[PDB]
Amino acid sequence: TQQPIVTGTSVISMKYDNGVIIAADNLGSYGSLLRFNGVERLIPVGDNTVVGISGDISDMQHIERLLKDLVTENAYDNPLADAEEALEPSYIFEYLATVMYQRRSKMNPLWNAIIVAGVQSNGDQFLRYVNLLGVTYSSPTLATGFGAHMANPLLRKVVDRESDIPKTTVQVAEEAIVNAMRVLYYRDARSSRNFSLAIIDKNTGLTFKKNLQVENMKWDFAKDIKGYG
Amino acid sequence: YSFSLTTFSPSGKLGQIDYALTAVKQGVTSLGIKATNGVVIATEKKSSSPLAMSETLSKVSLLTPDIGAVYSGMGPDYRVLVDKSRKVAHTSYKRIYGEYPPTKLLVSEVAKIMQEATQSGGVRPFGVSLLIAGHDEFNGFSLYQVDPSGSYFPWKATAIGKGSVAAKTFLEKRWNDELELEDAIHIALLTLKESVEGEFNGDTIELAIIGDENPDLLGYTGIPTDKGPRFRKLTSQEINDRLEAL
Amino acid sequence: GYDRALSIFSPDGHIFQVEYALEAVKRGTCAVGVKGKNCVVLGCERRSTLKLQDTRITPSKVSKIDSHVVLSFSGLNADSRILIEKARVEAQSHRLTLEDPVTVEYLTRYVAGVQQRYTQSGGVRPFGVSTLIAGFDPRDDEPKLYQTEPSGIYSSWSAQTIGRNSKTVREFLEKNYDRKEPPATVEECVKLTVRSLLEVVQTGAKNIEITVVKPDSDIVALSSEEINQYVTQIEQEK
Amino acid sequence: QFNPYGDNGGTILGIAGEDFAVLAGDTRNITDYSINSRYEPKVFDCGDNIVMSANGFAADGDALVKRFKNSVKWYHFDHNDKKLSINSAARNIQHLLYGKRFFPYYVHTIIAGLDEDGKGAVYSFDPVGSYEREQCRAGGAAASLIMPFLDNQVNFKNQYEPGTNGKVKKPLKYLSVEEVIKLVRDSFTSATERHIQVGDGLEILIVTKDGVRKEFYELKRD
Amino acid sequence: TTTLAFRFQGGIIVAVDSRATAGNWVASQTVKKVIEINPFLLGTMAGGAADCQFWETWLGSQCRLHELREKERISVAAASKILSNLVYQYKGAGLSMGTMICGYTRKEGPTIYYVDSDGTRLKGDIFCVGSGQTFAYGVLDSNYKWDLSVEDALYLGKRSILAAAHRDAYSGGSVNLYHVTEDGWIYHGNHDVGELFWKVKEEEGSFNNVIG
Amino acid sequence: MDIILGIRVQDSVILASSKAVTRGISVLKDSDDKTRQLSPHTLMSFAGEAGDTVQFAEYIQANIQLYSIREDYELSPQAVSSFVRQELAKSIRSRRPYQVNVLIGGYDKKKNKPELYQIDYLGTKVELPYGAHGYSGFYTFSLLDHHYRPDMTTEEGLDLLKLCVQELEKRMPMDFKGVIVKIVDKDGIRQVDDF
Amino acid sequence: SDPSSINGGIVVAMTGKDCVAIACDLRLGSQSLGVSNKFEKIFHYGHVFLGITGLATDVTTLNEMFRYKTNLYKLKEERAIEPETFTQLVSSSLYERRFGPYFVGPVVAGINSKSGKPFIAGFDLIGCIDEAKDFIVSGTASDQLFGMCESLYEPNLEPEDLFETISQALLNAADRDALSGWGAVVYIIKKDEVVKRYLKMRQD
Amino acid sequence: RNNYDGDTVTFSPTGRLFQVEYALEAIKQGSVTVGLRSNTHAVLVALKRNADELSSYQKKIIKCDEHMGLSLAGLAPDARVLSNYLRQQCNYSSLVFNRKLAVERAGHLLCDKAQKNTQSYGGRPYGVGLLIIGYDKSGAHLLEFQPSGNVTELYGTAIGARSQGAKTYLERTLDTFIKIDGNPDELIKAGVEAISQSLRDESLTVDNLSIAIVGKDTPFTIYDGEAVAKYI
Amino acid sequence: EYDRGVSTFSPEGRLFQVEYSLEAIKLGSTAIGIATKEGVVLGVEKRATSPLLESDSIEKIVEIDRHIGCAMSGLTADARSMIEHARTAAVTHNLYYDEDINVESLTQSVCDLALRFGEGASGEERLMSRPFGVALLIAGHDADDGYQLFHAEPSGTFYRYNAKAIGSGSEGAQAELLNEWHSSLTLKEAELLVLKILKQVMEEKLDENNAQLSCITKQDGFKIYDNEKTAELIKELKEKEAAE
Repeated sequence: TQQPIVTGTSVISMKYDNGVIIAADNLGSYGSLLRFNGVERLIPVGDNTVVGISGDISDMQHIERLLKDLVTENAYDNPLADAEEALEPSYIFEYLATVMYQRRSKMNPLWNAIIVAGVQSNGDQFLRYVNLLGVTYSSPTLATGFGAHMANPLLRKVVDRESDIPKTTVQVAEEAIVNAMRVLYYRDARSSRNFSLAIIDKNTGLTFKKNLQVENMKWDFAKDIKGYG
Repeated sequence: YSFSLTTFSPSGKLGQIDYALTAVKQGVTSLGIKATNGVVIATEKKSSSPLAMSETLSKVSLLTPDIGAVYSGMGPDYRVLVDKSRKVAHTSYKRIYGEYPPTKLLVSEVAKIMQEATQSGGVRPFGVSLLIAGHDEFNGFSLYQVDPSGSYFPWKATAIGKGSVAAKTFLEKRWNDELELEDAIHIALLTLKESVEGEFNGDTIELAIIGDENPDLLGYTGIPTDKGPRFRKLTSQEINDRLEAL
Repeated sequence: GYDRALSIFSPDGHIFQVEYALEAVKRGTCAVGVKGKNCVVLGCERRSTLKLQDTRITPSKVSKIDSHVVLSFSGLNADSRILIEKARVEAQSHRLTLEDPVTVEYLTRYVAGVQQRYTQSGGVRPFGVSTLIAGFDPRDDEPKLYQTEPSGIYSSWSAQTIGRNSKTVREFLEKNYDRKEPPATVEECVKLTVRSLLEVVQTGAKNIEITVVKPDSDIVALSSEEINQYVTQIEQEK
Repeated sequence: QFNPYGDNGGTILGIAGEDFAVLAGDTRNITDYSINSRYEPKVFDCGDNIVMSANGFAADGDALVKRFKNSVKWYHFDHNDKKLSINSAARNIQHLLYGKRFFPYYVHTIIAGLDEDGKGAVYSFDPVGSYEREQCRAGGAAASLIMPFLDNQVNFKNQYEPGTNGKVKKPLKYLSVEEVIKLVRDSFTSATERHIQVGDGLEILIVTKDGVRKEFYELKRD
Repeated sequence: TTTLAFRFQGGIIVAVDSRATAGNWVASQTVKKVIEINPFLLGTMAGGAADCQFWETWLGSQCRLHELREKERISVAAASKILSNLVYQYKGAGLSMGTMICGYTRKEGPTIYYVDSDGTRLKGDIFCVGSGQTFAYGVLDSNYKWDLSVEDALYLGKRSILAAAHRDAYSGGSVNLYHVTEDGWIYHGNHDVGELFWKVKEEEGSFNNVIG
Repeated sequence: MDIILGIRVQDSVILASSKAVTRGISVLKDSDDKTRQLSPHTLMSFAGEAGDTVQFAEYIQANIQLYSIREDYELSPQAVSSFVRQELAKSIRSRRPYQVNVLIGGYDKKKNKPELYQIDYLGTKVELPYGAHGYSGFYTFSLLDHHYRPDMTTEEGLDLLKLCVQELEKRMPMDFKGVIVKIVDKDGIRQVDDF
Repeated sequence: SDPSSINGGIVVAMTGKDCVAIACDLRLGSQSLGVSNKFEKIFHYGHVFLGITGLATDVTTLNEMFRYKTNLYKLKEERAIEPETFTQLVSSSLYERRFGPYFVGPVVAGINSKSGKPFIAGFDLIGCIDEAKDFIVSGTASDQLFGMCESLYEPNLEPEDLFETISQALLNAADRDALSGWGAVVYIIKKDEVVKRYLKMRQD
Repeated sequence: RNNYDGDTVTFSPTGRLFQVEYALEAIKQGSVTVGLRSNTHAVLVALKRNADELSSYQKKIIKCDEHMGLSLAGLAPDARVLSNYLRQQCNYSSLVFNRKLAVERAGHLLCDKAQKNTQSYGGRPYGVGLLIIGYDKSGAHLLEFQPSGNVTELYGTAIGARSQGAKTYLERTLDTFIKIDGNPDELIKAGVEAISQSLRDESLTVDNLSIAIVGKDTPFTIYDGEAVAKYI
Repeated sequence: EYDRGVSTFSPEGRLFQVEYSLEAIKLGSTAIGIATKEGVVLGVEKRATSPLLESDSIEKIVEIDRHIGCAMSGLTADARSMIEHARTAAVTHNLYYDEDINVESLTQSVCDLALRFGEGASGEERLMSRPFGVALLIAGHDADDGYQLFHAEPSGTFYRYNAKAIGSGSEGAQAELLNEWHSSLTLKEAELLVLKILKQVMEEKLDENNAQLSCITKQDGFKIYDNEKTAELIKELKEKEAAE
């Protein structure tokens, strides 16, 4: 049974009408020591899916090597497998879902919480969750670790349910996720000012935005106080 | 009949055993003479080219410090089987008995490796008949022949290989019930010079003894309570000495 | 024909290895079984090879597998010897499972079972032994007689003979025997066995051996004297 | 070390009628004090008039359903389109639960369906192996809340006619399929008010012999 | 949980309850805790529910199989010790059992064998197991006789469960009554405890300390 | 089980076995044996933990019986005892250990001499004229020296054994509710009815 | 008690001039219950004697195991094993099962028929050569014996003086050992013959 | 000569394996089956055999899965292994990737299965050829399987007894059935025509025809009996 | 060559070795089964090589369930393994679904053990080293297809039938079944029909020691008849043909 050594923080996710925005921090803590910076935690898989991985960096690598090898496997045989038999976020999820159970039944799990986000090639959003317990669920807003209780209420204002999805567009989605990173920088011990953010859209395709910096700082309430004891 | 290890013949016996015996006879001539304080073991070397190093052939290989060997038969079979023999000797009889094994016991293990290579069809037995001479503190100096038929016999003087038949009568005639090691060493060279001439010389005939304890070869000192190697390999220069006084 | 090997079938549909296995059974001593109503008698020829042969320690041709089932054999004596021991480990094991002694019907299947198994496979030859298994059930008192053959086929017979000129005893048996009334007295049934065995020995009263199984785990081996009296009755009447 | 187990909430209920049977469940999903999901059907079609809901531990639940669907197809192949009855399924689920008993599953399973007298049937399972025929049994966190309320409106247990005071008592009556649904809607709503792992939305699948239909009803998100 | 079986001159009565708890709340009241192995044998679920359910249906399969093989009838001794040898293999893995195999053959009579998950096999005539086992024992022993009416044996098999419901906390539900005759078992219906309580209460003038 | 004794006299061996079978807080049966014949003149009693006792007794029974058939001649008690010791001492290093302790009495018909061999659970063969395990041996060993003589008739051994039952009864909480007394002699193995 | 020596027993080996002795108590115990008065600790194979102390089940098991190992040797070489050689044989049997190991303390005693020289050895749980020829003691009275023996020990006593010296050491020690106190058997071993002499001593 | 059969592990001097060709023979001796397809359906129509007129024919279409299916031609014990193997893979795809198996990836797995018997001493290359259809995400496909293990995509093919007559039908009418899409009846009807022609000394019976179909909105369905009596 | 192989094909595309196994099936005794809409009646011929042979304690109709029976011919040796496997399959089905096994499905399991011939071939791990010299007539009743008769062939796979004969007399028996069968039969008719055809293809005399009927009638279960029942039907037959 594997015990956490090097770990990441959290992933935050929402849906809008034509895509998903998955974004996650970049940290590699070993306990309190922020050991590693620049641990890139979004990994593109195929061309219409970004898989965000939190939990162990130990286990992140193994999963990285697996999903790269997923595209290698898909690409063996088939003269068309990029518009006819490509990977879609439904496929990618179910692979990892099956290993997580398998390793749990060996009593030796792969310690990660993973969120698989993407657009299908039928034009239907897929954002579904898996973790080390093997627990799986889908919800219009997903978030992991600290960010599950912490940074998910904001996003749940924007998209609460299925019926609020055609009325949220890309710009609104984008402001929510950045707005959520500001809470996580402030008010979670494990956090990073850098964070990687990928916009998956069905109509524009894959867009990667690298090292977006937390902003709209407030701190002018720390000069208000003088503290007390 | 003759021609599986599996098939028995009308008068019996396996033929593969007989054919493996044939192989030995195509070999080189090795011979042993038991004296009352030793056993001398001798054989020759050949290699075709004279550009060959002769001191690289293994044919006089100590299994243990107490017990030397020679062969006649297949060269390849020797190295492998010497290797195997040693390995078994420590497992069954140096981790248990606490010292390097008896001359009688070790000869039985060697026969048992052969025997396994007869039972399993499609697997030929070893091309070699060895002579294995040694010393122990119970049965004294001893000499054996262990055949590729997986049976071993004790002997007073014996020879094996191509030149065996010529050597054995020399051995009958020249053996006496009481000999010294030094009269045995000279009788050994004399007989072996029948096997070949035109090429016999002290650097191409390999001859060794299992004689008296030598602390010279022990390599650690200030322990009187153990004995040193019985085995001694004589160098090329010694073999020339003995060949001049003959 | 297709005796080069066991697994290959045969245009003629007869596996040759089994057929030759039968032929081997005729080598060994004659054994005869005759059921009564309250008895089964299991007799066998005990052929004496030399006069130096012990009666001190030398094996009888009849072997008890368990304490109420009896077994004779005809065939390759070498082969019979492991067949009888294998029969026995299971037999005893039957009690380990159930806490019931060995039923004769379960036992014939098992003996046919080890044999069937050897035939099915290719990397073993069949047993060259046909056996007669006689006995009664533990639960009940009706006499039961079974046969196994090399093939792995088992039967029940009222009375049956195997090994050493089996044919001639078989015919003898038909004529003497009655299926309407099997003999209901242990002695008269024994006597029928002795008459059969007489034939194959030609002359002997020290080479006829009789064993009897009776219900409730009675198995007895008959005295050499006791058999000679029965021979005495049979020679006088003839 | 590691707890391969957990609890992820929900509450489910099975009713056997006499021409229908329902299996209901809320669409809340919890992990401890987080609300994961506002809508995620816990009640899944398996075809052949079998609805199956395995609730407790969400990891064990969703793999137990998955394995069942593979088994259903293999029955079609080796029996050339034979129907799988509800008791035949009920025994099949025995060996799926008992098949790791040394590392067991960790879900309370209820299947609801139709028997071969053509009346409601529910068999609900003990989480490690074993089943019994039920008429009302509820699984999950608020099973306590929902179950005895239905053993008074459906079962008529410890109830007795007016003014008679036990002399004689009131018989069961035949039911409409709608009326059964209102009883399920009330029970769930009361369990949202009195409990923290119920609400969000309520899925009730009704098994009739016209097929497996779905009827979904909004429920309280607080 | 309260199970029992008792032997008489007429056959075997088996009688069980139907209440089982998880926590301090009742999962089911409709539990069947006699499992019908085959027409000739009956055995009881008691101890842990899951193990008993799984391994008694297995044992009837084995029984069906042996009857096909031998062209016979299963023995009570044969069935019972097939279960004990199985449970022994699995022991040390949370395995729990309380089952009594009840069977009436012509070749051995009615017989009852207790089996545990430790592989314990006990011949006897009287058995009661459970956690209400003590309460029902009270009832069982003092009214037991060998010479006994069928009618009054069926009366005893109701009375063991009835007392036991009131005093034990985990026993109740309903009474299930069964009679194993030489020709197989015959069911004598299900009787709810409550309705049974008032009748008996009147009949012997017992349970006058139980009022509420 | 809850009482187990052995006393060896002039021409017989006497073994006592518990009737009671205590399982949790209820005695499920008050009249069951805890002894099985190995052979017609070799008798093994057993005691220890429940469930171990029953499968072990039967397994050993199968083996000694199988040897007896093989050689068509019965093994001597001396042989039998060393067989039963060997299984226990192997088990103590195996996956599943037993807690079955045995006394094996036999009227040796080759040395024409009664022999009692006590064997404990861990696996110790000792020849001894007394024998008992549990906390029954902790009363009756002391008692046995005085009232024993160098020999006595089987009748006097019976009365001597009854005296140890009386000692146990008084001073030990465990119920056994009488004993089965089986004698092992030269003419078979028999049951004597005793209180 | 301790798990490797609940059932007790004591063995003591000494060297004299061209003689050994070995002696042991005959009490078997099981906790606090004294079980049998006759039950020897020491066993022999050919002309080598061995006592094996410890948990009583393993003394009995190795008695049998060593007999199997010795006799395979004897028949094959056509000659007796010697007590020099026999030392390293105990050492390997004990070490084979280092994990789940034999709980014994065996002590050899013996005199070569090729030197005429006393050889004694001790081994632990998983075996060691303890090749002192001072005197070697093992058992539950291990502590007690090392001192009692030391006090008396003069090297090179005559055989019959050696019988006085080891019997006395053993008897004092035994009274004050909880898990042995009954009986004694003393072996006085010589090249020519081996005399076995039981003591008469107190029971507890 | 012909002493280079007797082993499936020996190449002949010419570089054939006689053993695989002799597997091709076994096919011809069994029943004929025809494959053909469009772009909205794939359809298989197969001649079923009986052994006597108390016998009720033999099924030669096995449903693989609800979007796949195959016919057999040649030995029936060889057929059972492959249709079972093929199903493992389809179930695997559903369990591990939640994905319908692709016909092309199926075929190369089948190829592999075959080459396993070809290299090995022991065993035989399978004595059956299968015509495999499916409809996946890339629409309808039809493969032709052989004992060598070669899978080849084709718009239409036939294997088995006297199959040249059906292949002749197919050639002539190749383009007519490709262009028809949306009408399930027409592809059904066209396959009927081909297999009539294949026959020599026989006539069509209501229990000879077996029809197997998969499409865009057609589940796998196996027609026999009075279901092939609309389209007799 | 092709026939002394075991996985060696002939130039016609027949596995000759496996072909040869069909003549094993025939050597044994005739059994003729006839399916009807009331039940399946299975008859046999049992050979007596001696009066001393107990022909009535040996059978070749066997019980597999309580509504599945099997007739066999060939090696009773191979019939022991084939019947034992099939019994296991019925019981394990009963274990898994608590439901009747279909006639056909029991047949699929009997044909799975049959597939195995090999020592290198793939599909399932080959452990059985030759073909089986034994066939089955498989009889049962599921209620969703009715009474059915299937024939297991160890060299092929499961064939549906209204009637089959297997054994020595198979070839001539089959003609008579082509001639006389009907869908208008009752089981009473059907029983005297098995017997009327059987005798003509018999070389032993038609008597009860050399005969034995059983039925699968769902109501009555698998029922092996009496010798007294079989003797009755011989008389009724004799009465019929005199009239005729």
